[PDB]
Amino acid sequence: VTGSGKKPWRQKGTGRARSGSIKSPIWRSGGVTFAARPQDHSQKVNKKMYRGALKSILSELVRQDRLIVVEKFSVEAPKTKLLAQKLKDMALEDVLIITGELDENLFLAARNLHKVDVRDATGIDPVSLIAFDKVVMTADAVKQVEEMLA
Amino acid sequence: MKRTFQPSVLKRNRSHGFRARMATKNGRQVLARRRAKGRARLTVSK
Amino acid sequence: ARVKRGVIARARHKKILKQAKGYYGARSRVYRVAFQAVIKAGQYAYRDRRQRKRQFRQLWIARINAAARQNGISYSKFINGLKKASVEIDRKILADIAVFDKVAFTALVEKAKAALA
Amino acid sequence: HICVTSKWFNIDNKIVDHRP
RNA sequence: GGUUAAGCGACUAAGCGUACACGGUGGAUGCCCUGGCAGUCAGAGGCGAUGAAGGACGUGCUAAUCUGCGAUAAGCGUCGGUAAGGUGAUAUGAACCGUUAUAACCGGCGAUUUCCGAAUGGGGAAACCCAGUGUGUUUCGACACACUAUCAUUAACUGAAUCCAUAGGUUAAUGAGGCGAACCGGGGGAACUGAAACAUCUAAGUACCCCGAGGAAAAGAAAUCAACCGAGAUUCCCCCAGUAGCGGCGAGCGAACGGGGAGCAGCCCAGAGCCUGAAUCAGUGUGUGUGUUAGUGGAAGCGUCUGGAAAGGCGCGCGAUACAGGGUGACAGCCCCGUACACAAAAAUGCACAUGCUGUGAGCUCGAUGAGUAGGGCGGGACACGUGGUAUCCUGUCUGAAUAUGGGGGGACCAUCCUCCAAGGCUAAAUACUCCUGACUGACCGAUAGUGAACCAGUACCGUGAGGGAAAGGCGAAAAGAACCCCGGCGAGGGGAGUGAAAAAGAACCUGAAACCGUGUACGUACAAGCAGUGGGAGCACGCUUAGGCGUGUGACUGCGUACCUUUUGUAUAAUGGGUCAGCGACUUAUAUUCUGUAGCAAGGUUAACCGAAUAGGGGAGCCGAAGGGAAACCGAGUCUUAACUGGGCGUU
RNA sequence: ACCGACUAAUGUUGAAAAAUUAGCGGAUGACUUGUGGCUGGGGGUGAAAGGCCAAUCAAACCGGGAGAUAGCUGGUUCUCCC
RNA sequence: GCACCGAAGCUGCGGCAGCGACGCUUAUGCGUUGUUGGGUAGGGGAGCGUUCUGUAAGCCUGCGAAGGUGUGCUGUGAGGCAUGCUGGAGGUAUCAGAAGUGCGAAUGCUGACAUAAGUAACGAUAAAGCGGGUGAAAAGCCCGCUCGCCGGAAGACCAAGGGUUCCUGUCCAACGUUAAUCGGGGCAGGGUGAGUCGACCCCUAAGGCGAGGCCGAAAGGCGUAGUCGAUGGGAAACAGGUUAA
RNA sequence: CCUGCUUCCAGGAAAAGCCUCUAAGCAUCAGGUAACAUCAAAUCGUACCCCAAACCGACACAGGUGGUCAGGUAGAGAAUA
RNA sequence: CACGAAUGGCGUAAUGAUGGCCAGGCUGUCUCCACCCGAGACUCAGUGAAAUUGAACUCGCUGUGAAGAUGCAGUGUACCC
Ligand SMILES: N[C@@H](Cc1c[nH]c2ccccc12)C(=O)O
Ligand SMILES: N[C@@H](Cc1c[nH]c2ccccc12)C(=O)O
Ligand SMILES: [Mg+2]
Ligand SMILES: [Mg+2]
Ligand SMILES: [Mg+2]
Ligand SMILES: [Mg+2]
Ligand SMILES: [Mg+2]
Ligand SMILES: [Mg+2]
Ligand SMILES: [Mg+2]
Ligand SMILES: [Mg+2]
Ligand SMILES: [Mg+2]
Ligand SMILES: [Mg+2]
Ligand SMILES: [Mg+2]
Ligand SMILES: [Mg+2]
Ligand SMILES: [Mg+2]
Ligand SMILES: [Mg+2]
Ligand SMILES: [Mg+2]
Ligand SMILES: [Mg+2]
Ligand SMILES: [Mg+2]
Ligand SMILES: [Mg+2]
Ligand SMILES: [Mg+2]
Ligand SMILES: [Mg+2]
Ligand SMILES: [Mg+2]
Ligand SMILES: [Mg+2]
Ligand SMILES: [Mg+2]
Ligand SMILES: [Mg+2]
Ligand SMILES: [Mg+2]
Ligand SMILES: [Mg+2]
Ligand SMILES: [Mg+2]
Ligand SMILES: [Mg+2]
Ligand SMILES: [Mg+2]
Ligand SMILES: [Mg+2]
Ligand SMILES: [Mg+2]
Ligand SMILES: [Mg+2]
Ligand SMILES: [Mg+2]
Ligand SMILES: [Mg+2]
Ligand SMILES: [Mg+2]
Ligand SMILES: [Mg+2]
Ligand SMILES: [Mg+2]
Ligand SMILES: [Mg+2]
Ligand SMILES: [Mg+2]
Ligand SMILES: [Mg+2]
Ligand SMILES: [Mg+2]
Ligand SMILES: [Mg+2]
Ligand SMILES: [Mg+2]
Ligand SMILES: [Mg+2]
Ligand SMILES: [Mg+2]
Ligand SMILES: [Mg+2]
Ligand SMILES: [Mg+2]
Ligand SMILES: [Mg+2]
Ligand SMILES: [Mg+2]
Ligand SMILES: [Mg+2]
Ligand SMILES: [Mg+2]
Ligand SMILES: [Mg+2]
Ligand SMILES: [Mg+2]
Repeated sequence: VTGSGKKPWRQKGTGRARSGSIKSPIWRSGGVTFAARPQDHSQKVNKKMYRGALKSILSELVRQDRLIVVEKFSVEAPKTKLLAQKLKDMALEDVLIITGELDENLFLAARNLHKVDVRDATGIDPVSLIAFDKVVMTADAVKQVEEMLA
Repeated sequence: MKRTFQPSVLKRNRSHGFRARMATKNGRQVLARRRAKGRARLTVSK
Repeated sequence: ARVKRGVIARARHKKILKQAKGYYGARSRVYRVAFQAVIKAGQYAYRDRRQRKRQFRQLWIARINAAARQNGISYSKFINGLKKASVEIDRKILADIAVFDKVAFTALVEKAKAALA
Repeated sequence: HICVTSKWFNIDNKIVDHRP
């Protein structure tokens, strides 16, 4: 805190409480006993535990058939409205859609649809699998994941 | 009774004025600190 | 995450002052003073829940006694009678009947006297 | 107000030695 | 019924208490955020005698202050960009200026740029006094302007004691000087403290003073490690390991070998001959490309309900490579500004290349190979290493080699072996930092918080001075900021009126708590003694209920009853602390280690840095465990002890 | 006059962080006074009291090391169960 | 010797919780039933609420969010839910997650407000009285007549220091220890005229600075030539008048 | 008048302006002296308080603040009334 | 107990807001206090502080008690301000 380190007033004599530094947490302006610092909240998560979780997650998405796997999935042009329709026809609003190799148009559509995202095979993270109401995934991606998790 | 401040500008300037301040490496550091502090009166002169 | 505090604080405080309603001067105005007043009131109560049962019993026993004497017999003898009056058990409060039904009482006195004969 | 200058002494001063 | 007598007896409230209602005071709470805080990614890393940082005084249609600016003074020119509105803010008004391109506004480059300040013509109490010399006047005096500091280098001219020659002196050309957040190298260098005292030791080469420099600094091309196998400059990261060691063997301090990663780069001088300006580097002009300093275009919403107001609800459409964000009378993809996306530079510039000009050397042959040095003596200092058996490095002091058949090192020291070439230099990257520019982010704060400063704050104020250093945010959607009338002193303040959704939002203005102070009503209170309540409890006022010893308020009378904290063997204590309220105010964070829980896997478990398609995947360098015993060599389900165990110690489940 | 400060009372939340009133000492001297100068912190100055060095002195003040250290005193905030 | 009073002990009725067992019945909970439940330092267990992230482009909310103030209900408690009034724009279940997470004390910090109390006091015991003006109001201002006080000052001119306090109009909220028509207070306007007074200037004392120079780890120290520095030296105007100043 | 005069020891600034002297230097010149005439003298300060209500004392504070002037009656008097 | 000769011995005129003792004068210093004149204190009007303060419905006595009680026991006394 900004101030000098001068003792505010005599130890003894004034009828006053002891007082030592004008920056004392007990005093008003200036203090904070245990001021925080920038800090790192990154946890570890074992390799085998991460994989262990994805499996428990997939193997639950089927069990609620929230995972619908498809041979090929792609939109014909970089236009959101197209994708909006595909989903409409497929009976879907909230979707993860993990594509095999990922293409330009499928990504630019959905960039603006809020409840729908599209990831490549490597981009699969745990919260998302649970996040969306339905995970799509091309049968091509399935084989990728099949191995990634061993 | 006669108290401690007996004003006199000649002495004031000679002892605390700009030029006096300027005449010593530390006197200059005096200004430097006051400038960095952004003080409106570097040294109370005419 | 800095915590405002102080909305919950006056909640705690008013929670106490409300309990102090009625008390004299600072005891009902000034928290620091009220929180004490509120506690000790509690302390007496907890005590005086037990006292209540004492105070009334001796209230009852006091008036049981005059009525007994009124029918010419001390409380001592009179409870001993009813005790000995072929077992038989009956509250000292319920001797309420001493105030509201004096024949019933005298009637109880006789029954007691008989056992003592 | 302007109203803000307190140079409270030292105790005040006179007397006391209170038998030793 | 009268008279008398005895007995018992309400209504009183000067004031006080409790309760409730309505206020005052006061500014908490919540909501708010052009202010802060921490970072990421990029840019920029300097300014300055061409006069800086920072100021003084000026400057307007202008009295003050702020910003801008400098006697060309909120400005001038020019090149672009943009344009229907403009003449900075408090801040109206006046007088103006402009609308299809010389209004304003934005950017590039110019111009002007008083005085003080390194201040540099001399002086000086900063913003002032005074000069020498040059210039300057159809009114050629005195004033105005320019130049004149010092040091360094170079040249020229001059030139003593002293003749030569030097020193000295004048002029001239260049450069320096001062300021500035950190990072960096260097010269100096504390004590508190820790050791439960204190000298050695620690704190610590820290804080601080000083000098210097760069965009980074430093370091760097083995007289290095290794261990007979090999590696191959420096720097940074993870290991090795809190190990080996150091140590009043206290407190503490603490490597290296080797391994995994980031980035990788190597060259000159110690020189002459020939050939000669041939590589290259910097300074510079041009060109080009690419970033920068203004800009351009940029999709799609309506109906109705509530309301002061729609962006809200409900209905039905539409855009989306645009649902980042802000604003608008409440919450807006489609009202506005943007956003995605696609574009743009007249000029000036950062960065790359390409060349021109200057300066510079390339190349081949044959040579050369860093002495007051290495080492030693004395004294200190550095190496994790405190003199220790102490290698190694530095040097204040005195000394002092060999020179390739030579010399350094391999931790006393010697041999052998191995390995390197000191006593000259340069060198990019991985590394550090953020005064400042741009953009973006937050399980960061929200006015006692957050910067000291959300506000004209380093201000007001305090101090001779260094220096210290505050308080203080919110009317409303919009000022529509209350015309007019009345009391009053052509007052203060108030009541009407009017504006508004609201005036109880009226400027002492959102919310408006608490201490604290009043007015009103109910009940109690003037024969009564104490932590002031609690158990009982009539009466009164009020509601009830249909009564029904019921709710609320008060509380005669009455049983019991000495606050809280702390500290103590023990406190009503006449022992501490608190006048009261409100807000704030004290077991945290990081890294190690061990235990419990829990999860994964299991005789295995797990990766660190780093790579990265960046929470994935890669990376097993490494750490823990599966074997113990012994100081150790070593042995091994055993081992140590001893000549040896009937044994014994530690281990084998 | 000017320079001093021996006694007393008053004053002691003063009129005054050191004075008022009545008396008192020196008053051509080691006198007294205006202006300006020099001496700096383990240092100054001192007809010497540890006096004075800006109402501060057995080591001035301001900033820093700095959150010195405190085996001492104080305080340590919501609830329930064993 | 027999009564009886008497405790939070014993018993009775209802209730909670831990540990037991036995029976109903076991991702247990019932019903019994025996038993245990004072407590400082302190150990263990389980929880409330606050701020913030997700869940959440969800949900609540101008038909009224947060906050404030009442009221009812509810839980063992920290609390919760509902709602009237106020308020006028935000709030967030649930399950997870993270802490500036809870105040009565520290002669704690900041602000606000009490108390003593309408008490002390209103700053020299030189002293006032009356008449008349002005004014909303006159003990205090203006004018007048008395009275009293200083007169080596309590008169007059400056330096130092201040820095518009000067003069004139105007106002009385705040400042004035009361009132205030008055002021050294607010606002506005005015006012400082020099060859001769003074500064600048020439001259130097103390002392300061100091090209070169001597000295010093750096910073710097001392000092020559000089150059600065008045408290001293250096040319010259007097009597009178006039301005509200 | 008097920076005099007398006397004493503790022995009482400096420099310039002013006067005079010449050196280098100029010698008809320039300069120097006088009379009269004329021209120049800038700039900055100048209000007010100043033993105090305007300065140092936090105050309209019984304190502190250097220089200058000094009438009548009594009196030695700047005492005192 | 326990001076002593330059951390000087013994004397000493004069000087001293120096210490001790005595006397004349003098008196309100005292016996022993009375009266008076002025400034406060008191009343009215105006302005308007302070320290302290856990909370107060804040009596006496004898006793108890962390051992010296307005607050505990007992008791006496007491209309409110
Ligand atoms: N009376 C003083 C005590 C004291 C005696 N001498 C002093 C000197 C200075 C200050 C105070 C004192 C007080 O109240 O505490
Ligand atoms: N102690 C003595 C004298 C005294 C008064 N004040 C003092 C301050 C410090 C020392 C002593 C004193 C007394 O009180 O009567
Ligand atoms: Mg300090
Ligand atoms: Mg802070
Ligand atoms: Mg990983
Ligand atoms: Mg009982
Ligand atoms: Mg009355
Ligand atoms: Mg009342
Ligand atoms: Mg100059
Ligand atoms: Mg100069
Ligand atoms: Mg120690
Ligand atoms: Mg080899
Ligand atoms: Mg545009
Ligand atoms: Mg658009
Ligand atoms: Mg060599
Ligand atoms: Mg180098
Ligand atoms: Mg602040
Ligand atoms: Mg607030
Ligand atoms: Mg309001
Ligand atoms: Mg009565
Ligand atoms: Mg009483
Ligand atoms: Mg009694
Ligand atoms: Mg004790
Ligand atoms: Mg104890
Ligand atoms: Mg007790
Ligand atoms: Mg007491
Ligand atoms: Mg006490
Ligand atoms: Mg005399
Ligand atoms: Mg002093
Ligand atoms: Mg401390
Ligand atoms: Mg330290
Ligand atoms: Mg208990
Ligand atoms: Mg909230
Ligand atoms: Mg509190
Ligand atoms: Mg407590
Ligand atoms: Mg106090
Ligand atoms: Mg009183
Ligand atoms: Mg009185
Ligand atoms: Mg009085
Ligand atoms: Mg003024
Ligand atoms: Mg005037
Ligand atoms: Mg007044
Ligand atoms: Mg005035
Ligand atoms: Mg001179
Ligand atoms: Mg020099
Ligand atoms: Mg010198
Ligand atoms: Mg002079
Ligand atoms: Mg004058
Ligand atoms: Mg006055
Ligand atoms: Mg005065
Ligand atoms: Mg006199
Ligand atoms: Mg001696
Ligand atoms: Mg004497
Ligand atoms: Mg009065
Ligand atoms: Mg007593």
